Amino acid sequence: MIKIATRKYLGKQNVYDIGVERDHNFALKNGFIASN
Amino acid sequence: HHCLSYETEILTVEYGLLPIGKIVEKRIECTVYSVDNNGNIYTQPVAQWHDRGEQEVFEYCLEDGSLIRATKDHKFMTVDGQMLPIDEIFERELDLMRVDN
Repeated sequence: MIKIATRKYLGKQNVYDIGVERDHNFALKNGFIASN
Repeated sequence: HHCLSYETEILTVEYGLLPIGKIVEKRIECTVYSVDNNGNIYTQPVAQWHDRGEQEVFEYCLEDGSLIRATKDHKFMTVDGQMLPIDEIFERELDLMRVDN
């Protein structure tokens, strides 16, 4: 219903994670649910 | 480890949307929104913070213009409640879960 249209490589970047308990997921802007 | 770009915005109770880079770099104590396997939304604290160093990042752009910038192996929830790598959701043309908060 709302597909990922495109994929673009942005190079190597400093990246991050957070962790939560219970279901190990959290909501982003626009309503996506990301894993720990 | 698989991980999200600095600019990826997480919804918090205390501060509204904040970039994960700020949350982790400043180790911000805050409360986020999670979903259980029945689709119930609840709030819970951030329990840990991790800088994962430098990794390959891709930007995925949805039909509605929304963006996900992350490591390609980072998992996201689909409509049917699976947790799958974002690159696989792209390649297999799957439907991301979209919660309205």
